[PDB]
Amino acid sequence: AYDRAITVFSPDGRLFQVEYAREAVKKGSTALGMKFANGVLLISDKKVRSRLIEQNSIEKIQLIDDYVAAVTSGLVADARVLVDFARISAQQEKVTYGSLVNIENLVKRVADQMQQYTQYGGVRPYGVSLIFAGIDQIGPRLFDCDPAGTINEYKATAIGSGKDAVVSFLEREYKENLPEKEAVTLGIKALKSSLEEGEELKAPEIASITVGNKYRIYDQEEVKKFL
Amino acid sequence: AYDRAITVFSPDGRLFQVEYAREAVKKGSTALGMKFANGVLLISDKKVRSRLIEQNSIEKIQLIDDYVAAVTSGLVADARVLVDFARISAQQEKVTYGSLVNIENLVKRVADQMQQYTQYGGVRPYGVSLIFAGIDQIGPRLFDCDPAGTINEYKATAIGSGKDAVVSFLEREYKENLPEKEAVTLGIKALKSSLEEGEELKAPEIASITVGNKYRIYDQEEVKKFL
Amino acid sequence: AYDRAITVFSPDGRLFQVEYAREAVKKGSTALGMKFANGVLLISDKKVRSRLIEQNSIEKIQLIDDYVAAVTSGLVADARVLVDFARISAQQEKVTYGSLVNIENLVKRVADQMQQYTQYGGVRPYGVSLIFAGIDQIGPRLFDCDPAGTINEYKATAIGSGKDAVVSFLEREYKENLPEKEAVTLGIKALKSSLEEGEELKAPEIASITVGNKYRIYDQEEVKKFL
Amino acid sequence: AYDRAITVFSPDGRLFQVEYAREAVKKGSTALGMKFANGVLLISDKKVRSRLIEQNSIEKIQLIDDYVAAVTSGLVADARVLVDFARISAQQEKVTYGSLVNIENLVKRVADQMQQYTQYGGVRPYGVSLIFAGIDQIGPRLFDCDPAGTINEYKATAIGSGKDAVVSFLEREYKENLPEKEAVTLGIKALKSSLEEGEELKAPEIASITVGNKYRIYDQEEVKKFL
Amino acid sequence: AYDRAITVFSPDGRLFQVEYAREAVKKGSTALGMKFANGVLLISDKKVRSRLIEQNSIEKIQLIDDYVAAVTSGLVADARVLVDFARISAQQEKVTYGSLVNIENLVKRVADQMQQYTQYGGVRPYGVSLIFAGIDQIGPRLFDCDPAGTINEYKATAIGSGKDAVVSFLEREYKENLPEKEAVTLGIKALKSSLEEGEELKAPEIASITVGNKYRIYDQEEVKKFL
Amino acid sequence: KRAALIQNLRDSYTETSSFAVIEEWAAGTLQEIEGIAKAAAEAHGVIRNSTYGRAQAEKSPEQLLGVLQRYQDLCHNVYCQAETIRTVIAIRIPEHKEEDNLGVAVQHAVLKIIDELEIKTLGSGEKSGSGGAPTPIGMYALREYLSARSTVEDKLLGGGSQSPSLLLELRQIDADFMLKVELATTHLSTMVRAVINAYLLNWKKLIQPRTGTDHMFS
Amino acid sequence: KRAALIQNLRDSYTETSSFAVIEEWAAGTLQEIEGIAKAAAEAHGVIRNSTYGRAQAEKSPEQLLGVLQRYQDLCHNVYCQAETIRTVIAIRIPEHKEEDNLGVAVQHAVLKIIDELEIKTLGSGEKSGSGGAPTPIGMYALREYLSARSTVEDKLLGGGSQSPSLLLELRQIDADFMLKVELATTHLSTMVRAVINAYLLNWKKLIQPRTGTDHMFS
Amino acid sequence: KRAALIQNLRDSYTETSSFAVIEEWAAGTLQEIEGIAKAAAEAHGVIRNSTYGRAQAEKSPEQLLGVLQRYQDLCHNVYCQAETIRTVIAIRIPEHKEEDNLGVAVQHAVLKIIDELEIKTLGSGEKSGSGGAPTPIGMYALREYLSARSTVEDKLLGGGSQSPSLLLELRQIDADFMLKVELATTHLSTMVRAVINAYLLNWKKLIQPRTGTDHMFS
Amino acid sequence: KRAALIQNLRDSYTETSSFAVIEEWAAGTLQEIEGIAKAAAEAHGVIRNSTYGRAQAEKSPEQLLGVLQRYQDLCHNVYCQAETIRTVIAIRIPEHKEEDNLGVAVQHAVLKIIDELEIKTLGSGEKSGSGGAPTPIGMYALREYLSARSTVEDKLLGGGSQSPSLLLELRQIDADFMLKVELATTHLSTMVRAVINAYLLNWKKLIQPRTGTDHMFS
Repeated sequence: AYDRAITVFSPDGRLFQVEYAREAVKKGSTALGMKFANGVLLISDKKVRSRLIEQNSIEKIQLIDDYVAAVTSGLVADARVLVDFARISAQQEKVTYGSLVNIENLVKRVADQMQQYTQYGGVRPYGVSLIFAGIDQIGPRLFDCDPAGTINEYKATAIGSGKDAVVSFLEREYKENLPEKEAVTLGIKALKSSLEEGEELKAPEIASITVGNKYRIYDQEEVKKFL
Repeated sequence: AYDRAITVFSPDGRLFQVEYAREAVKKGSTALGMKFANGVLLISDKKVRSRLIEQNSIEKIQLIDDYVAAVTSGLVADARVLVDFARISAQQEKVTYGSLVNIENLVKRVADQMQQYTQYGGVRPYGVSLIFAGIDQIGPRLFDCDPAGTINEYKATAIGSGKDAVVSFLEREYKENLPEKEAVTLGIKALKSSLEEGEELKAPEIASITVGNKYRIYDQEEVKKFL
Repeated sequence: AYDRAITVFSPDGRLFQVEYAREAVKKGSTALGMKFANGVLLISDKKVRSRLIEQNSIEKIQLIDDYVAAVTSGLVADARVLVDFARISAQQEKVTYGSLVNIENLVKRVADQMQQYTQYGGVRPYGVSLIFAGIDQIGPRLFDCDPAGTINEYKATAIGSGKDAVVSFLEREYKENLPEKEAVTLGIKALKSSLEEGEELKAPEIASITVGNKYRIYDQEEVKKFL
Repeated sequence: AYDRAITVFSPDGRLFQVEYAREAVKKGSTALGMKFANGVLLISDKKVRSRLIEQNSIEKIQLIDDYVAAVTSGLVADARVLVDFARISAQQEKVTYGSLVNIENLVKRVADQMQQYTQYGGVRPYGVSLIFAGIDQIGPRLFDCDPAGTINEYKATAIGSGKDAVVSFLEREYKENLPEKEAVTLGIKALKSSLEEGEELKAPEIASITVGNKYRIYDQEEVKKFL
Repeated sequence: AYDRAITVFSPDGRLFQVEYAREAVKKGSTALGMKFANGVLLISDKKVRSRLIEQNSIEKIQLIDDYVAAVTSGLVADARVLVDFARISAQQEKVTYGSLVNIENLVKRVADQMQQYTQYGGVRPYGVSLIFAGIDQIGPRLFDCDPAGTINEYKATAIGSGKDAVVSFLEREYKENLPEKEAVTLGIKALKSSLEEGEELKAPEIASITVGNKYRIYDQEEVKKFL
Repeated sequence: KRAALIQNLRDSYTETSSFAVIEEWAAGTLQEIEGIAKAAAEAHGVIRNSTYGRAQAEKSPEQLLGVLQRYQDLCHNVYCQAETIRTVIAIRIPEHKEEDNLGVAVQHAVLKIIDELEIKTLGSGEKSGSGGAPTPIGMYALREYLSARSTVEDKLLGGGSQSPSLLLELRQIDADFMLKVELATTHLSTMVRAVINAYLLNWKKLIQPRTGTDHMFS
Repeated sequence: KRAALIQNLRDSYTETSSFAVIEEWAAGTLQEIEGIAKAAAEAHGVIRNSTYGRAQAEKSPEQLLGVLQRYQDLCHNVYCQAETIRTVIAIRIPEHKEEDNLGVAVQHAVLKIIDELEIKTLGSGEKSGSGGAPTPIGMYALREYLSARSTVEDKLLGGGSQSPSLLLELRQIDADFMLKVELATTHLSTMVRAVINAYLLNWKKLIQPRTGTDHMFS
Repeated sequence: KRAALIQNLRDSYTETSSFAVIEEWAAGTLQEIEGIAKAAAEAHGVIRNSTYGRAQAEKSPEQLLGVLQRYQDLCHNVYCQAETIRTVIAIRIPEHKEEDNLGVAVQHAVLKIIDELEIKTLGSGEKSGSGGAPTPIGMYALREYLSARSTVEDKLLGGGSQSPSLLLELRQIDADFMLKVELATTHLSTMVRAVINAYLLNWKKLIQPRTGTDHMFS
Repeated sequence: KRAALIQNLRDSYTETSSFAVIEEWAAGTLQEIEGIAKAAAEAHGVIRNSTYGRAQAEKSPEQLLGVLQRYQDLCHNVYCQAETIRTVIAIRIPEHKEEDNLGVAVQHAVLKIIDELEIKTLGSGEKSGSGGAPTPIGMYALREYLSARSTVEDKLLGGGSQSPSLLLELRQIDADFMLKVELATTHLSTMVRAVINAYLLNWKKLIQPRTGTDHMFS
């Protein structure tokens, strides 16, 4: 009915095509991000499809530069095209202005690219949500972006399948300005609260930055110390 | 029938696709604007989705420049694309003419951008209404703009879900040339008259401008003094 | 329903058109690739349609240069257009940068070409999967790419009809850093484990490279020594 | 269903539109080609629609230059457009490189032209198969090309209605490196094995080349000597 | 079904839209052309719709230059656009090469124009067949061209409604190298053999050329001498 | 051999058989229907001016038996000749394809109204359908007459019944079945002329449903 | 093993069984139908020139019993051979897909008219459908004859009834069921020739509904 | 726990139960149907060469009772095993979505012809539908035999009736219900082979109607 | 207040009532159906090896009355619990819109097969539809037994009738209604397992047919 084209509003004024692209997000792995004292971190679960897969390869935390990073959920091909568009857009802003002063406009350029395909006929939306995390001259920023293009800046969030559960746990347990170790411990407990018990958390990815430093990926052993 | 394309009139000559885009406006938060003695103000409710949201972030009152401001309702991604188009258009008029003499043509350029997509196939309309408020060389101006592109200049209005109620209370209570404190008090009472009682008004956004001055966002405490 | 256009998401956020293009891959011949000690190899079955066919002609292992090679499965016309696009893209990177330092972006350019046609209306996807194998300045790389555009780097894989068998046998039997003769013997045993017994393996193609060397196609007798 | 557009895969990953264009090939006259000792030949049946038709006119063997030739089957208007595109492409390669060193890329350019219309919406495929035969610097080449764009190089083949029969007889009777008279005798016997007996073979066209020579059409009497 | 778009093959690989355009040809007036000794002629019937029509006006034989002429059948508006395209194409070949050496490529340019519209979506075919007749440096040429774009060179033919009858009589009665008077007498008898008796042949148009001469329209009295 | 079998079928019932049937329908059959209608009108005029007693339940009127038997023989000839046309059409339904169904749709459109002539008009079945019997009387008019007459004659003869409306129902059964012959002959004339028109307009596609040269294929 | 079971089914009823059935229908069956029609016409000519009394309700005419029993055996043979063709087609309906249904549509189109031959023409069911019985008489003609005859014979014999229209209804039942044999043999000839035509045109897709090489897949 | 309940259902009736039913149908059931058909043919040959008097209305032939009871037990076994296949399919109809309905359409297509085997062929209902009963005889053949026989035996015994066509209708009821057993066994063979074919071609989608990895989702 | 009324309805029949019904069906009801089937099989084995005279028309067998009354109580419990599930679903059909009808289509798809369980399987209506009664026996099996038995007992007792096929029809009515209990319990098992499967797969959309945040609207 009002259903099979991106350019058709419903009689209540909804785009069901966009919300179906939002339903595409819920099939991905759970990732979270949170602000802490002078910094911000990202944590991400992974589907380990088999034992023949490379571990040290396609990773759910992706760097956008040395001062913006991002995680994705949804269609992985769309998500990779998005992360590469974000990298090219960040480098264009660096050529134009010498530096990236606000992460928010990098998020805005990615989100306007996503909004542009919820409007013109002959394209489909992007079935991906993203979380951006980094340091800019305002401070630590943390965003999400969705198939509609809606931008939200948070203290903490998740995306993916277990998103609600993780959000609910943070809806009881998150405090500002934690030290980095306590913040990661809270994040790992949050990610465990989204699993269905019996099923146990294999080694996730964690990235973090503090103000005045560069990027920092936890290797697997440092992650094992919190499991 | 006459129903699923933007380029098709009804037998009564209606565009149901446009009015369906107008139904998207009614699911947004209520905002209002009103003129007072040498000035104009905007007040806006907010959905506070959770306690994990940032307060000091994406805000329903957006500045278009140091002499034009705007509130939106409807599809939030479309609304952000619209506010950014309005900002770029205002800065283009400032390049061309050195100043913004009439807010009305900024509103007209935004509304022609909105009207252009109620006509051409393969695009959908913008499911957003906007209220513009500011000072120009004519005086205090106050507008709304809708998914059809229709422009209206008012003394006072609302947009959003409680719009009718907020209009009807102003249809009993609005007077010209109030002092600013009385005008904001009338606006807060108007916004309270749209709620369903039991439900209480959490801290809303209020902006205001007077002739010869720039903008002035109330911080939260100055808002608390009127609740 | 949600079914006959590339630009339409399902209510679960799936593109059935893309997964139908993925069903085209399963009708092709089985090919595999695996990393070994300082090197990487490709093995491929062939349909021998008749005895009137040329043997020494259109071959399932194709060179992309002297330092990237590839196998395909699916629609053979699309696959040949893809291998030629990969060759032109490799030569463009060699003009721009003097050398190919990472195979991954050659794979990324091919995969972005494949992703671009899962999005725009009026085109169909490419019903082909590819495996890329080679040496770059990081080491031996081994990839697959699919009609969606999804890139994965592996130790070992298959594509084609017997893929699920050949993966599963490798899911029991693959070890890192084998000598080359043992790795090819493991691959031939893997390819035999996908046949339906009674049916026997005629002469397959095998290519391989070690670090610091160029390309090396086995002729048919050197293949016969392992059958 | 999955049936009336070129840009729609089936749930098994098939393009029925392309295979219907392949069904268009089977309504044409049978033609064959085969390699022999230092050379290659083409033989083609003809529908003689009436006695008022010109014999010495539109012919099923067409020259692409003095060192590539071709036969077609299918829609005759598409086939003429294809042979003219092949001639223009051959002359472009001769301008660029001074000579045609491999026939295979002339076939590849024609086949990429044919593949391009199995993909973009708003065009139909070409309902023609072609056989190319000639001498290049590799040796005698012999190809076929089909509505999908699939290229195959052969010792011997047919296209057209009796194709299967002409293949099967060659699947019993073809030998490499025959002298030219024996190769043509085998071809005429192959073409007779596709007729339905009672019906007799009127005068067919035969072309051939040996290495180091140019092109050579049999006139009708030299053909009569083999009937 | 496979029926209402030019870009859709049938399951048997037919374009019904093209053959439907070929059915438009059968509603036109019968015209014929034939070669004779050192020359070629055209004869054409006409619908005389009323007595108020101008005789000496829009005529079924049209000159393409002083050394190519043509008759049409089918949709008359399409036919006039075709004859004007043929005239412009002949004059372009005369600008480029100084003369028209082969009529066949003028016919090929017209037929490629007609074939181009049996392929791209959003256009219909040309519902017209044409016969070209003239002298070039090869000799007397005589062609027909159809909505598919198929070109045939003949000794003699018809187009139009009575085409089959006029072919069948020529299938009994045509001989090469007749003198011009006998050839026109045979043509008039052929055109009379397509009428349904009782209905009688009013004054038709006849054009003719011999080698080394220019064009020659029979006036009406010289035509009356053969009725 | 298969083409030999198809050729034996199509040489058995050519187009000339069906066209001879159409010549018989245009010339003699409509005059026969009009004559049966006039005999029915005369018999109904005889019945209308009559007053019945017990003695009319003691014998069956042979005039009405002659009219009904004549109409029965008419409907038999019409059904057999309509089946001849139906067979001539039906043995030329070509290879079933999902295309090229202009002439096939012509053949089904003619077979549908020949079915309407046989089923809905002649009433030549065991039971009528859920649409009913829109014909006023069927193929087996005379058995309906004798059955519905025999029930009332059994009620009148038996001491016999004393209801006068039963005696008037006797006269009314006689008049009503002649009236049914009138209405059924009129509707049968309409259906026969419709079938003649459809055949004489569509026989070129009825015989050759799929023509067409592969001009484009060589 | 599953393919062994499918192979045993398809080797049980090959194409040659159905084509032998088509050879039997083209050669002998239509001549048998015409002979039954001529016997029915001769019996109806005997009945038409007869006047019945009480004594014709005392015995059943064995000529009509022979005609009806002959037609019953005919319809039995036709139904069993039609079921043979139906089984040959039905054991080759391929894997159910939402595509590639040209030959599957051919198979359903042939099975639909074989269903029309069995159900609507032979009348081989317990009860007729809501569309009715468009055949004039069914598979069980002779039981209908004996039942509808026995009711009238019970009414005539009993003191017997005095209605003369009952006595004429006796003659009319005899004539009408011979008439039903005539009409049913004509319609059965039409249906049999239609089935022969459809099989001999469509058997290539009836046996192989899905062919086609994966030329493009390697 | 809900998944425990679904697992108990699907472990109750696995695929091996239905495939064992298909093995029983391919091996023994068709031979049993052919044996019942031969017994019916022999009994009908006994009835065809017989002339009945009053004494045949005094006893019921136990041969026909044995044939009908054997066919009744056959149809009971076929209906119960068809319901076993129907349950094996029906407890795997997945979550109802407006997409991904290839295997769901396969399951409904197989359940439709199993419904045709049960309803239209075995006649296992109280009343037949508006399409009628296209089976020649139903699940309850022997009750139909005894009822339609007992009415005629009551009319013959009573002074008994003097209609000879009633006495011939006795013989005709006997012959016709053996004929119904012949026709019904033939059509049941056709339906059983059709169900065996459809199951052995489609069981992979009957058991797993929705497969498919979220390759693209991570 | 309107939302108070809707809340009172939805708090009356929560999801736990229907899921308790599903627990009762998976655990006890199927075992009860199997027990009724075994009692029917034992009673049918008793009837099969018996020869009846006049004395069996003088008393009604209380074993068959017990089996039929047990099956009647079973069908009553199944119908009431199916109506409980139907009410739990039907009081959550949301506001009727021309959109967002995924869960609404799930609810109608589950209510359709609960209607099939009630109507087509339990036979709980006054009259069966035009599709017939595809159940072998209905809700009111025991009244059908007593009526069809009482007609034959009236014909046998009366001087009683002398038809032996009437006496065998007595035995056949007894055996056939036990056979109907067997077939109806089998089909009821199939329908109950289908309903259990559909509920346990679709209950999340049955309870909440329309979810979804206005994320985009603020």
